[PDB]
Amino acid sequence: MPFAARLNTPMGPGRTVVVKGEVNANAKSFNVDLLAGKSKDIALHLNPRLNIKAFVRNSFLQESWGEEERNITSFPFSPGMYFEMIIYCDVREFKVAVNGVHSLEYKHRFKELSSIDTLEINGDIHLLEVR
Repeated sequence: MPFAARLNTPMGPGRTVVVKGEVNANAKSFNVDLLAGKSKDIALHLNPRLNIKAFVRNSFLQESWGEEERNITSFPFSPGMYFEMIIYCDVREFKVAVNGVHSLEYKHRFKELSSIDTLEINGDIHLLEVR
């Protein structure tokens, strides 16, 4: 990696993106982005930060970053360990779970969900599976 691939089916109410992998032993950060490849908009930007232990997420829309959402109930990533991330897309929001526990919801900023057709993953991670 960096991993950058086409979603074989674009996002919509009820669509899923599953990330399985291993956060590096000496990791500091990694990113999984849900892109609208046509305008280069990042509708969903999940950025777990191992060093400060914060799950950051934002949207990069019209060449400009929005307001940041950090609110978590627990930090589900730990260096040297395997994680599974399920990203579920609902009508009004994304729902993200990590390792069988609910992590966060994220209201849709990029409203035209069918235009989200790209997945990008980079950072201090070892990618096992994208589904």
